[PDB]
Amino acid sequence: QGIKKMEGHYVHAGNIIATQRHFRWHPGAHVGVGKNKCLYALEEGIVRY
Amino acid sequence: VELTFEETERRALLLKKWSLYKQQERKMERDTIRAMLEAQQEALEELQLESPKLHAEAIKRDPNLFPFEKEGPHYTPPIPNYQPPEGRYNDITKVYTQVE
Amino acid sequence: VARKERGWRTVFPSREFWHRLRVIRTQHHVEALVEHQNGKVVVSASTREWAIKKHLYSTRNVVACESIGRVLAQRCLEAGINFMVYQPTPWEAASDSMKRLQSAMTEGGVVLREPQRIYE
Amino acid sequence: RRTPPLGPMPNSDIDLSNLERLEKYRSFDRYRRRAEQEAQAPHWWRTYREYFGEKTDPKEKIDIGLPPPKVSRTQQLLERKQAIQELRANVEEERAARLRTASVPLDAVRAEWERTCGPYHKQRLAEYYGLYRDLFHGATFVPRVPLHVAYAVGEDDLMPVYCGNEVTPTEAAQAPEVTYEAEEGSLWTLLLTSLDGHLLEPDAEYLHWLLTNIPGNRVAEGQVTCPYLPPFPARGSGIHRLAFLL
Amino acid sequence: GSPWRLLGALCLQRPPVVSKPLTPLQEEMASLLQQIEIERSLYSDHELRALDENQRLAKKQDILLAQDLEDMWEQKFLQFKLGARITEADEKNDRTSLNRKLDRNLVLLVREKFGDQDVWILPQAEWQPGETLRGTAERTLATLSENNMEAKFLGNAPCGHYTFKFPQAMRTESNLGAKVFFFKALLLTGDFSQAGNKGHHVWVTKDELGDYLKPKYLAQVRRFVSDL
Amino acid sequence: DSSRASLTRVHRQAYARLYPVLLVKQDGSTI
Amino acid sequence: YKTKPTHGIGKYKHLIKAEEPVRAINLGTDYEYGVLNIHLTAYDMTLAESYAQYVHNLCNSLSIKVEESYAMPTKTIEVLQLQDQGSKMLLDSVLTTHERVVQISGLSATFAEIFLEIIQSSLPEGVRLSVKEHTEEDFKGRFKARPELEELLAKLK
RNA sequence: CAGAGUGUAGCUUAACACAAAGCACCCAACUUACACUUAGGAGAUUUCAACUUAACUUGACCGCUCUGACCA
Ligand SMILES: [K+]
Repeated sequence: QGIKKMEGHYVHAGNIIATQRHFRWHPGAHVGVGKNKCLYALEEGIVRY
Repeated sequence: VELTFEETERRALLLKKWSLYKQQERKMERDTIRAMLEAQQEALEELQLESPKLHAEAIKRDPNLFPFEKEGPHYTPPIPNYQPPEGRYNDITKVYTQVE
Repeated sequence: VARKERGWRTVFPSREFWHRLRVIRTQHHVEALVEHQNGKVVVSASTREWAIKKHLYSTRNVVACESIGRVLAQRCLEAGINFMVYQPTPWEAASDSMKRLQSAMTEGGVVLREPQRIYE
Repeated sequence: RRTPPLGPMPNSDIDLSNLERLEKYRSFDRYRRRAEQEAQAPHWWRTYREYFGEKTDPKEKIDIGLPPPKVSRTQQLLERKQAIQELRANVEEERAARLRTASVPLDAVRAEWERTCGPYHKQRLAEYYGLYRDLFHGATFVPRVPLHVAYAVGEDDLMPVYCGNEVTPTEAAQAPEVTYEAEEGSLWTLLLTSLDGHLLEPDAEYLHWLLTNIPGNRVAEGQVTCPYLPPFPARGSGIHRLAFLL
Repeated sequence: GSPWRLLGALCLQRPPVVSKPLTPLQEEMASLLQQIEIERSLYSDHELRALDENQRLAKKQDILLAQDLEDMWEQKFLQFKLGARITEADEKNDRTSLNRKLDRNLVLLVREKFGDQDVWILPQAEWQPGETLRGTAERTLATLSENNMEAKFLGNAPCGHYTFKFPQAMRTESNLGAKVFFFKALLLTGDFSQAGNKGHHVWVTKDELGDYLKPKYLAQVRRFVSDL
Repeated sequence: DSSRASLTRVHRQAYARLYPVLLVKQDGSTI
Repeated sequence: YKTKPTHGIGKYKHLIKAEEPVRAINLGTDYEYGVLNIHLTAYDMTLAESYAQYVHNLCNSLSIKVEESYAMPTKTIEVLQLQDQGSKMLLDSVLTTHERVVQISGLSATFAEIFLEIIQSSLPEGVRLSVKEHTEEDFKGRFKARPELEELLAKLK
């Protein structure tokens, strides 16, 4: 588990940004969250923290 | 019984004058406390300048103070020569006891 | 077809909207705002302005809230705003002052839900 | 390895010693109100406003409009307080406001609104629609003079043009009726432009109407520099915005 | 030593004996609360007893009725005469007696003679080494003439201070003036004897407290003397 | 003032009506 | 991130009281009384509940910690009167004594002189005030009497 | 008594004007009570002038505060 896409990386819609067992990172703009607190990209673009 | 329009009108208008009357009771009580506290703190300062030995005794607590008992006023004062009837006081307070 | 700012599922309020109705009621006044997701304010209606204050007995009562919706709905139609979301709290939504502000906005022609975005 | 903060941290002011003698929030709306204040403040760390916020220039946008009116605040405030006392003295307004049956006249609210704070609202609205950015390259102005435009549809109806309301090209096939308060001896100039209608150049605009050297309020007497041409938004091109400038 | 004399003053109070009268607004509200308390209450055993009898009497073994029993109670009440909230000292206006003005709080005032001049002040005693400032106030009661009163002192800190200067006659580098510190107390029980009453002392409400005291001495006493 | 917190009503949903009376004490006083 | 300057920006548990699972009684310093019990006993149940509610709100306005506000068991008292020209005591009335308590901690020595004079002034008619220091005896007076433990204790003796 | 200082309802470095704001506060209902919430309530620029905008600047007029005079 952990970050799959770091700051500045380009992602496509659906790409998983981070996996976690507890909420270490929270979903912001155009970032979804699944059952298991998995953060995924809702749009194509650049990742920012 | 249903309440007449004039009745509710009077009650509602009475609770609007009662919210402002209690606002002045609290204002006087708030100011009175301030006066008391401002006079006490200012007297202690003048006492420190005169003799810091007495100021160290005044700021100390008074163990004789508590327990502090006080009964509330009456509606009519005691009569000088009044003899009550004869009787007896019997407690019937249910005693509760814990088993198990 | 414009994308909404989806996300923010672990916080409050949401951002998945184009326009938002935000109600601010203080100890003395009541204010309703229509603002865009970017923060800009489009139209507003407050009891601080003489126009509305000269006709109200109390600026902080239910009537004031009901009258702020009748004035805001009329201003949202002129601006072109016909849909917007409202994000209240459980105690705000159950209040009789917010129930009358919504009814006043709908009777004015404003819909308190935005249409779904078209992706395809 | 540790790096020292570049500035004051969020909750440093708080005193942890007397943590049991500090006023708490006790409510979710009181924390939320403080959380919105600190969210709209500048910070040295990365923020959502940095990456998504609409970038602006530090050079304050210049004002090219008319000067404001001069009003006596003291004489204004005195008259307003007196009117509220009369309105509040009447027991029929108190009873209606307590029974929740009172209502304000929407027609009088809008006439006084147009006089006091309507210009500033219309300005805020034009900035949202992007008119100052496109027309004047960022320069702003307050519309002190209410401009009342209305299209004649039929023989009894009217379609008022406000600030962003939808109007069809069928209703706007003939020139509208334009009225505005002006003194005698003054000269004006009206104008209608399509900001988004252009088919070839993005930045450019189409001129739909230009009336010059208008005496007072009489629009017909003004010279017709460019005849009226109805809007012609292409199909599948979206929604356009036409502006009347006075 | 210092050029300021230390004096331990005392502010003895007789708290209310009776409840204060209700104001016109409190009356309108108290009648409503008892009216609201009835409209939202269940029938009492005395109301169900009367209703049942009304039906049984209407149809046709209870010897005593409800309305009949109420009359007995009222008779005994009209026979009992209550104590007077307004005493003879309120009509005679004897400001030396505790019994007067039962509803309001009273403050003690004793007249002392300084420089061949009579002045009203609060009981006070000069401080002595080997004694707390409050201990000086506890002593004042003992110095009072033919007094049998038990006072309850509230804390050790003073509730007020007054400073004055000798009017350039007794002024000296050794003695410039005085500094009195007041301590509040409550009069649990007791009163003076009947030997000397009038010229000695009076018990005065805070409103009528100015007549006796001086302007400057009054302003400092009206700060810790409440009239709640 | 004694009237600060004296004006009240029974704050119960269900309760039997209560009547006001004078409780004469062993010294003549009343409440 | 630990190496970054914005490390620790999410720390929140140093702002919260340590709540990590009866009560040890606080004993006052020379300058401040530790704990106090304000007892409000009255024959009327509305006057005790209202004066207690006044003291609780007054203490808050004055920034005084109210540890606990509770009630004590009611005491019912049958009042018998000597029958007219006789010797048998006949039931006259039934009086109930109602008591309310307001537990406060953190009262300064100097300020108690003031706080006490305020409450005793606003004391209603028929209501009695008693301010005592808290003791385990009081806390054990609110619990039911265990008689099984008293028989077993006697056997040990 | 003069001497200086001081000036929005309780606080505020709220007040560009579009406007006297925000919080604190009071009653009732919910709550053992408190708190939360809902529904209601009361409110201020010391007063006059100054070419006007003047709560803001300049003057006094007003009260407050402080240091002595005064003082038992
Ligand atoms: K175009």
